[PDB]
Order: sequence, then C-alpha cells, then structure tokens
Amino acid sequence: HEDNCGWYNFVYNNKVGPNAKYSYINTQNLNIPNVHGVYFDVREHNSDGVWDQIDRVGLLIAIHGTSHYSLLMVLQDGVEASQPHVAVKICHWNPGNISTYHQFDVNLGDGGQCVFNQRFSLDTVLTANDFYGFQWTDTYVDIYLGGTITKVWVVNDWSVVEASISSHWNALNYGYYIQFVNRTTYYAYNSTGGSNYTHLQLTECHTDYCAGYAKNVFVPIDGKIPEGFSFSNWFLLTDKSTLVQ
Amino acid sequence: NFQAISSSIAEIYNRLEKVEADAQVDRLITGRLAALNAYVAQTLTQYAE
Amino acid sequence: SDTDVYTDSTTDDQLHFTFEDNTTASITCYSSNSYLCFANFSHSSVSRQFLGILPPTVREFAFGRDGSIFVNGYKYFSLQPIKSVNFSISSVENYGFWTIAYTNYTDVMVDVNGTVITRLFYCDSPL
Amino acid sequence: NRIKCQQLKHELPDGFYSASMLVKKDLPKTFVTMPQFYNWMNVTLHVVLNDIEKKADIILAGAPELASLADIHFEIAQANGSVVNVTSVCVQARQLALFYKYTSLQGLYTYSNLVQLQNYDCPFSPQQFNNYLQFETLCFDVSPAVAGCKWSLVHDVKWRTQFATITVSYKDGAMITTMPKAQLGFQDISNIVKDECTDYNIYGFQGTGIIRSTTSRLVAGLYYTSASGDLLGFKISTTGEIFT
Amino acid sequence: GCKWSLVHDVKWRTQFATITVSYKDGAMITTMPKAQLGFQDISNIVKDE
Amino acid sequence: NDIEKKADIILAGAPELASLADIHFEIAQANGSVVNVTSVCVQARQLAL
Ligand SMILES: *[C@@H]1O[C@H](CO)[C@@H](O[C@@H]2O[C@H](CO)[C@@H](O[C@@H]3O[C@H](CO[C@H]4O[C@H](CO)[C@@H](O)[C@H](O)[C@@H]4O)[C@@H](O)[C@H](O)[C@@H]3O)[C@H](O)[C@H]2NC(C)=O)[C@H](O)[C@H]1NC(C)=O
Ligand SMILES: *[C@@H]1O[C@H](CO)[C@@H](O[C@@H]2O[C@H](CO)[C@@H](O[C@@H]3O[C@H](CO[C@H]4O[C@H](CO)[C@@H](O)[C@H](O)[C@@H]4O)[C@@H](O)[C@H](O)[C@@H]3O)[C@H](O)[C@H]2NC(C)=O)[C@H](O)[C@H]1NC(C)=O
Ligand SMILES: *[C@@H]1O[C@H](CO)[C@@H](O[C@@H]2O[C@H](CO)[C@@H](O[C@@H]3O[C@H](CO)[C@@H](O)[C@H](O)[C@@H]3O)[C@H](O)[C@H]2NC(C)=O)[C@H](O)[C@H]1NC(C)=O
Ligand SMILES: *[C@@H]1O[C@H](CO)[C@@H](O[C@@H]2O[C@H](CO)[C@@H](O)[C@H](O)[C@H]2NC(C)=O)[C@H](O)[C@H]1NC(C)=O
Ligand SMILES: *[C@@H]1O[C@H](CO)[C@@H](O[C@@H]2O[C@H](CO)[C@@H](O)[C@H](O)[C@H]2NC(C)=O)[C@H](O)[C@H]1NC(C)=O
Ligand SMILES: *[C@@H]1O[C@H](CO)[C@@H](O[C@@H]2O[C@H](CO)[C@@H](O)[C@H](O)[C@H]2NC(C)=O)[C@H](O)[C@H]1NC(C)=O
Ligand SMILES: *[C@@H]1O[C@H](CO)[C@@H](O)[C@H](O)[C@H]1NC(C)=O
Ligand SMILES: *[C@@H]1O[C@H](CO)[C@@H](O)[C@H](O)[C@H]1NC(C)=O
Ligand SMILES: *[C@@H]1O[C@H](CO)[C@@H](O)[C@H](O)[C@H]1NC(C)=O
Ligand SMILES: *[C@@H]1O[C@H](CO)[C@@H](O)[C@H](O)[C@H]1NC(C)=O
Ligand SMILES: *[C@@H]1O[C@H](CO)[C@@H](O)[C@H](O)[C@H]1NC(C)=O
Ligand SMILES: *[C@@H]1O[C@H](CO)[C@@H](O)[C@H](O)[C@H]1NC(C)=O
Ligand SMILES: *[C@@H]1O[C@H](CO)[C@@H](O)[C@H](O)[C@H]1NC(C)=O
Repeated sequence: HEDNCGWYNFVYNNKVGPNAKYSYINTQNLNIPNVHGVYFDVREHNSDGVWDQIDRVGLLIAIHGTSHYSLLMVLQDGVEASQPHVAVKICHWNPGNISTYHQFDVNLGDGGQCVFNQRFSLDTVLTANDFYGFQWTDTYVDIYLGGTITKVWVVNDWSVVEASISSHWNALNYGYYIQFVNRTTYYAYNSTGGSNYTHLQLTECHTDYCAGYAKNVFVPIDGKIPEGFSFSNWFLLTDKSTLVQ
Repeated sequence: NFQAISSSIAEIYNRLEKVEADAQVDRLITGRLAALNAYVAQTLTQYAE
Repeated sequence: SDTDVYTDSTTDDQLHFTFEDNTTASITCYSSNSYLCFANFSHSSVSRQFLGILPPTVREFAFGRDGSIFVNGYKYFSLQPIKSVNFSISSVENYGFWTIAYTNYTDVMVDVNGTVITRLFYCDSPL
Repeated sequence: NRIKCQQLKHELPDGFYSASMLVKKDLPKTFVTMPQFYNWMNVTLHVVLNDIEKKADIILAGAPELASLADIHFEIAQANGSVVNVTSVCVQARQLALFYKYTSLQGLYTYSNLVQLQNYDCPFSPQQFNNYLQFETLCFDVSPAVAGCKWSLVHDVKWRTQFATITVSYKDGAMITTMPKAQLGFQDISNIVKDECTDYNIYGFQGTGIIRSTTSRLVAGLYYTSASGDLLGFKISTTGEIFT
Repeated sequence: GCKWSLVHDVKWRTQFATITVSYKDGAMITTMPKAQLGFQDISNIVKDE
Repeated sequence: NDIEKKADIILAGAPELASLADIHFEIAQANGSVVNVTSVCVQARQLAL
C-alpha cells in the first residue's frame, strides 16, 4: 500500500499546506485498509475512520453513542447525482435502523431536535482515489468534505458508528476502501525545499514526540524566550498607540 | 503641554471659545517659540565651530 | 480567526471568566470578516452587551489580571480582576500546538520593524 | 505679499522663502470611532423666568431675586413620545447631547434680559459641548453638590450677574462620546471622506488633512502615531483596510 | 479647602458628597499610623544599613 | 441602607444613595468606647485617619 499511502500523501495533505514549513501532525487516520460489502457494517470503536470509493453508488454513515434522548447524533448520505453531493445533519431519533435499501436524498427520520444541516459539494476533481473521513474528540466534530475542514462544537459522547450500503446488486465488484480508526497515531511533515515525492518527506513515528520540532514550543530556561525565534505571534502590549519602527 | 489642556492645538479650539481659548494656546506658542531658540542657538554653535 | 459553526442550543459561552469573590462573566463571538462579540454578567444569558468588533486577522489574545483584554496588542476593553479562565477556542492550522504562557512583567528592549517584533533583548544582568 | 508681510520688508532680497497657503474655510467633517450599537440620549437644559410679577422692571431686579423667579431643570427625552424633567441626571448611555433653550414668559427676548451659558472652570465651553468629546464618566448637577467644575449662568449679557451654577463631574475616557445630531438606526459610524482636505475626528485625535486608502496590511492596533503625537494612519475595525 | 470624593461603583464612580478638609502647612501636627503611646520619645534610628 | 433596596442598589441613581448614606466621624475616646460627630477639627498632636 505504498502507492495508496502515496495517494494519501497527495490528496489528503493538500488540505491546507503552505510553503517551506514543517510541523508535527497528529490525526487519527489510516494504517491498514478494509474492503467491506456486508451492507450492515455495525462496528463500535472510539473515533471515525475514512472511506474511499470511485464508483457511482450511494453511501450512508450514522454516528452515535448509545440511543440517547437529547444528545444529538450525526446523519450523512453520500449520493451520486448530476453532481455527487453530500448532506450532513445533526439531529436525533429513537425509531429505526439501517436495514433499508431505499433512495436517500434526505431519508433518515424527521427528528424534532435538529440544529445543524449543510449540503456539501464533494470535489471529485482528481481521477484517483481521494479520502474523506471525520473525527470527533469530546465537544468538537470535524468534517473533511471536498476541499476544507469544518468544525462543529456540540458534545461528543460517541462510540458507535453505523455504516451501510443500501442497494442489492447481484454480483458487482467495488474498488472500495473504508477504515475505522481507534488509535492515536502521529506523523512528521517536512516540505523543507521539496523532496520531489510530490513536495515533501513524510515520517511516521513510533511512540511519542518525534523529530518534528514545532518552533512554537520552547523551553523557558530562565524565564526567558530563546533568542533566534520567530515573533510572528508575540506582540508589544500597549493601549495608547502602536509603533512602526 | 506647557501648562495647558492638551498638546495639540485643534483639541483646544474644540473645547473652548475664541475669547478664552487664546489664553490657553498662548502658552503653546511661547512655549514652542522657546523650543526653537534652544534649537537655533545649538545650531549656530556648530556653524561657527 | 477560526470561523466555524457554533450550534450550541444550550446558550454556550466560548469564553467564560470567574472574577474575584465568585462573579461570572461570559463572552461569546460570531462573524459577519468582522467579529460581533457580546457579553453576559449573570449566571445565564439574561441579556447581551455589545463589546465591539475584533479585526479579521486575530493572532494573539492576552488576559491581564486586573481586567485588561489585549487583542493583537491593543487594549480593547477593561474588565474585572480575573481569578480563572474557562475557554473553548481553536485555530486554523490543524498542524502543531499553541502556546499559553504564564508571564510576569519585565523591562526589555524590542526591535520593531513593520509593527512586528524583530529581536528581543532582556535586562537582567548589570552588564 | 504674504511673504512680504511675514518679512516686514517692502522689498525682498532674492532667495528662498518658506511660504505656504491659508488652507480653506469650509471643510467637510469626518468622524470615525469604534463601532457600537447606538444608544443616543437627548437632555436639554431649560430655563423659565417668571415675568408676571415683575413686568418690564426685571432689569432692575437684584441677583438673588431672580433665583426665586428661576426654573432650572433637565428635560430628558424619553424615546416613547414626550419628555420628562429631572434635577440632576447623570448619564449611563453611550451617546448624548446637551441642548440649551431659554424662554422668558412674555416675549422678553431682547438683550437686556437673556440667560446664556458660561464656562467658568471646566476645560470645555458649553457651546462647544456638542462636538465629538470623549469622557469616561459624566454626571451633571444644578445644586451646590459634589464639586467638579462648574458652569456659570448669567442674566444681563452686558452685566453678567449669576444665579446658580451647573456643576459637572467627569473624568477622561472613551466609553462616552458626544454627538451633535443623533446618529440613530446605524450600527456603524461613518463619513470617511477621501481625496480632499477634510477635518477629521478619529478615535479622539483631531485635526485637518487628506485621507486616502492603501493596500498594505499591518497586524497591530488601531492607529499609528508619529513622534510628535500626530496621526499618520489608522485601521478600520469592521474590515481590514488601513488609511493614511 | 480642598475636597475628597466619595464614589459608589468602583467601575462607574458616581459621587455622593465630599469630605472637604481645611489645612495649612506647619509642624505642630504630625500624622502617625500606629499610635505610638506611652513613650515621651520617638525613635527608630536605624544605623549602618 | 440596603433594607429597602435589596440587590437593586446597582440600579440606584446618584442622589438616591444620599438618602441611604450615613457619614460620621467616630472619634475614639481614651476611656472606653467611641463617639460620633459630624465635623471634628483637631487640636491634638498626633492623629490618624
Ligand atoms: C510576578 O508578579 C506577581 C505580582 O503580581 C508576583 O506575585 C507576588 O508574589 C509574591 C510572592 O509570592 C507575593 O508576596 C507574598 O505574599 C504572601 C501573602 O501576602 C500576605 O501577607 C504578606 C505578609 O506576609 C503581606 O505583605 C501581604 O500584603 C498579604 O497580607 C506573603 O506571605 C509573602 O511574605 C509575600 O509577601 C505577592 O503578594 C504577589 N503579588 C500579589 C500582590 O499577589 C509573582 O511572584 C511574580 N513572579 C515572579 C516575579 O517570578
Ligand atoms: C430633543 O428633545 C427636544 C424636546 O422634545 C426636541 O424638541 C422637539 O422637537 C420636535 C420636532 O418634531 C417638536 O415637535 C414639533 O413641534 C412643532 C411646534 O412646536 C410647538 O408646539 C408644540 C406642540 O406639542 C410644543 O410642544 C412646542 O414646545 C412648541 O410650542 C410642530 O409644528 C412640529 O410639527 C412638531 O410637532 C417638539 O415640539 C419639540 N419639543 C420642544 C419642547 O422643543 C428636540 O427635537 C430633540 N432633539 C433631538 C432629538 O435631536
Ligand atoms: C480501540 O482500539 C484498541 C487497540 O487499537 C482496542 O484494543 C483491542 O485490544 C484487544 C485486547 O483487548 C486486541 O485483541 C488481541 O487479539 C489477539 C488476536 O486474537 C489475541 O490473541 C489477544 O489475546 C487479544 O485478544 C485487539 O486486537 C485490539 N483491537 C484493535 C482494534 O486493534 C480496543 O478494543 C478498541 N476499542 C474497542 C473496539 O473496544
Ligand atoms: C441494527 O441492525 C444491525 C444489523 O442487524 C445491528 O447490528 C448488530 O449488532 C449486534 C450487537 O452489537 C452485533 O452482535 C451484530 O453482529 C450486529 N450485526 C448483526 C447482523 O446482527 C444493530 O445493533 C441494530 N441496531 C439497533 C437494533 O438499534
Ligand atoms: C526535512 O528534510 C530536510 C532535508 O531534506 C532537513 O534539512 C536539514 O536539516 C538539518 C537539521 O535538521 C540541517 O543541518 C541541514 O542543513 C538541512 N538540510 C538542508 C537542505 O539545508 C530538515 O531538517 C527536515 N525537517 C526537519 C525540520 O527536521
Ligand atoms: C526592516 O526594515 C528595513 C528598512 O526599512 C526593510 O528594508 C527594506 O526592504 C524593502 C523590501 O525588502 C526594500 O524595498 C527597501 O529598500 C528596504 N529598505 C532599505 C533602506 O533598503 C525591511 O524590509 C524590513 N523588514 C520587514 C518589513 O520584514
Ligand atoms: C521536484 O521534482 C518534481 C518532478 O516530479 C518537479 O516537478 C519539482 O519542480 C521539483 N521541485 C523542486 C523544488 O525542485
Ligand atoms: C466565592 O466567593 C466568596 C465571596 O464572594 C469568596 O469568599 C470565596 O473564596 C469564593 N470561592 C469559593 C467558595 O470557592
Ligand atoms: C469550567 O471548567 C470546568 C472544567 O472543564 C467545567 O466543569 C465547568 O463547567 C466550567 N464552567 C462553566 C462552563 O461555567
Ligand atoms: C412614556 O412612558 C412613560 C412611563 O414610563 C409615560 O408616563 C409617558 O406618558 C410615555 N410617553 C409616551 C408619549 O408614550
Ligand atoms: C417637573 O415639572 C413639574 C411641573 O411643573 C413639577 O411639578 C416637578 O416638580 C418637576 N420635577 C422636577 C424634578 O423638577
Ligand atoms: C467615656 O466618658 C463619656 C462621658 O464623657 C461616657 O459617655 C462614656 O460612656 C465613657 N466611656 C467609657 C466606656 O468609659
Ligand atoms: C450619632 O449616632 C446616633 C445614633 O444613630 C445618632 O442619633 C446621632 O445623630 C449621631 N450624631 C452625629 C453627630 O452624627
């Protein structure tokens, strides 16, 4: 899976990246793939994984803890259309389960407790495989749809992800990868001058706090900021007027 | 502000009327005119030197 | 300048203070990019008091003890003597870390060039 | 000739003479402050003089005799319909104005019996008060209460005998800004006037000049002074652009 | 004489009534913080520091 | 006085606290307790406020 991680190198880390800089990226992401056509992928873990698909088949992901009473859940469909669109909703339901096999524009529950809704446009710009997953921690929900990262602050008491494919195809093959992450992996970005793999030199690390060396963290050796340090974020504090030179 | 309200002149004329703001701005004038002669005499020291 | 959605429906804070002798202030913010930011001086959001507008590129908060709330250097509004800060904010980088310093006043020289600090120098030794 | 009048000589030696121009007279105003939700008050000082017992011999009235015939009150305007009178309002709002309106009871508006305000100790005259002045606290009074500075109140505008003072209490700050003409409705204060000689009032700084717009971004506070306390540039808060 | 203020809100310092004091300079009256009683001599010459 | 105006004293106007004010000088007698006056003016040698 070097090329598949090498495809993960290209599209997934082209979310934000500016030039000539390195950091210490930690996001719970892929390590080893899984292909599943069970169509009721009931799996309970501690964070989301990432899926991957090129063909024109609808998808549906549901995120919850247990069946709560006001703690909101996540509903989401990835449906093929004239443009393959995706809507994510944050609301609540007691009845039902995904053994469904219907059409799914907006189809799971009209919950009366619903606050967030957005119809995202999936940028299927590249012809290769591009990754789209999610993340939550405790109050803090992540979206990785298309070209950006969007954040939702609600609450996360979430340990059961519900994924399913709702169609009875007779015998088809699916180039189709989906993982489920319950890990705390770390990485080490580079992009010094360009290692020409595409632009960078990745490094996964084994245990903890690797050779990434974020320049924001320092050691206050005497109560003193170290010399030779970027003050891009420390300011002169005043109230009358700032200086210029 | 040489014993006056504020160190800028247009602040003075937007608080007081002309019959009484002139006394306040007078201390600005005679104060600043002495500040030139402190500069001028230092300069003519150097021109002659 | 992390601009995300705040779908609280609980009247959340996004910034919560505790003054001396058990008094609560809770300020929130929105966007338009300007920053509409209101306050509460109560236990719940019983009203709203308009703070101001923060400029679009915020890159330093600073909370002094007496009640000074510096933003980007400038003192935008004073407040009460602060005991503790209950916060929930993020940054648009998804890469590294922040820094939250605990800091004392100290006389220093600064090098300013285009209103940003170039080089710092301390004054502690007799030399 | 302006060079000659500055030189006190009818004939000049040929050379270099620092000359300039008298600027203008009428300039469009310009007032920029931190944006705030409007809360504008309208307090007026109202003086009524009893002229029904003392028809046409009020010019012979002694100084404490007008104090019995005086009527001093602050007509604070409610935003519902009419006005309410008080004795000593002290403002908690954000924008306010002081207006003055004296009425004799029987058409006696001649020179020999007026009333007009007089700055006595305050560092602002009352007929300049409706310009963009900035305070922290501001509380008025008509009695001999807590002394701040006090305004006089004179009868004959030739022979200025006094009735009773209007003392004001104040300290400098930026939470209270006076407005002359009730900028209501807008949650933004405006009139950046570009490319001409204006008169500005920017965040409390004041003076005349030409304001332009530029494409350069500085991550800093609101404004940028010189070494002499003059404005060089300032930043709008609602957007990112700075002016010069 | 001169007068001291007396404020209510230590944010919004509105005033009740002043405490005016009347005074002139001299040496017969000396303020003491902590009631030096009993002694007919005032002290605390502290040497060599 | 906080007995007529429980917890809304922060909404009280400026002369309204003057009715609720109580200003006095508790001059201490050297025998036992204290006496209240309105305006003492000192004749003694040492004092403290
Ligand atoms: C950074 O600046 C801070 C100032 O804002 C420094 O905080 C100061 O820290 C010192 C040392 O911890 C405190 O002084 C101590 O206070 C305790 C308790 O005070 C009470 O009792 C003392 C007499 O015992 C009396 O003088 C006080 O008024 C109180 O009644 C004392 O037991 C100690 O003897 C000593 O006085 C300061 O009080 C504190 N500032 C305040 C006002 O809280 C901080 O230390 C600095 N950090 C640095 C420079 O590294
Ligand atoms: C600040 O408060 C002042 C006190 O109210 C405001 O003055 C008021 O301005 C309005 C403008 O519409 C006046 O209304 C007009 O009244 C005239 C006739 O005035 C005479 O008759 C009225 C009868 O009610 C009487 O109240 C006046 O005193 C006069 O005797 C009409 O012809 C107009 O159509 C209109 O109705 C108020 O009369 C006037 N009140 C006073 C006491 O002067 C002032 O405008 C406020 N300033 C602001 C908001 O900037
Ligand atoms: C969240 O992930 C962690 C670790 O990634 C989960 O730990 C799971 O831990 C068990 C041990 O309790 C591992 O099973 C081991 O399996 C081998 C193979 O049969 C067996 O010989 C050992 O005796 C032991 O049973 C399991 O592999 C590991 N699973 C994963 C996901 O790596 C933890 O359970 C996860 N949260 C859940 C789903 O509760
Ligand atoms: C909805 O239906 C699915 C599929 O039947 C249920 O998933 C099962 O969950 C149990 C308990 O965790 C597992 O032991 C099974 O292996 C899962 N799959 C199957 C095929 O049984 C899911 O729990 C149901 N959710 C409900 C009823 O709310
Ligand atoms: C990323 O890779 C580059 C080289 O491709 C590293 O650059 C070298 O860094 C060391 C110190 O870590 C320097 O002594 C070398 O001089 C650098 N080489 C160059 C090209 O000048 C870079 O350090 C790596 N990332 C990090 C931050 O470790
Ligand atoms: C620090 O200050 C110097 C002096 O103003 C800046 O140097 C100027 O840089 C620009 C672009 O690099 C040139 O066009 C000027 O000619 C330079 N000035 C001189 C006198 O040569 C320098 O850019 C500043 N550093 C910053 C803004 O980061
Ligand atoms: C790295 O190599 C690639 C070739 O795939 C080239 O396109 C790119 O410009 C190179 N980058 C640098 C910095 O030389
Ligand atoms: C709560 O406030 C009171 C007075 O307002 C104070 O004395 C106390 O220390 C505070 N903290 C507690 C009870 O933890
Ligand atoms: C302050 O933070 C603590 C710990 O996170 C939390 O339990 C408490 O609810 C917070 N207080 C608020 C939100 O008022
Ligand atoms: C405004 O309200 C007051 C009571 O608060 C009332 O006395 C007055 O008549 C009202 N004025 C109008 C015209 O609404
Ligand atoms: C307001 O005017 C009325 C009518 O003359 C008068 O009775 C009342 O005393 C005035 N109130 C004040 C506070 O001056
Ligand atoms: C002190 O003497 C006064 C009378 O001069 C008396 O009223 C007061 O009670 C005495 N106090 C004590 C406790 O001796
Ligand atoms: C002293 O206190 C008593 C008890 O309240 C009061 O009656 C008396 O008027 C006060 N005297 C002075 C001079 O304030």
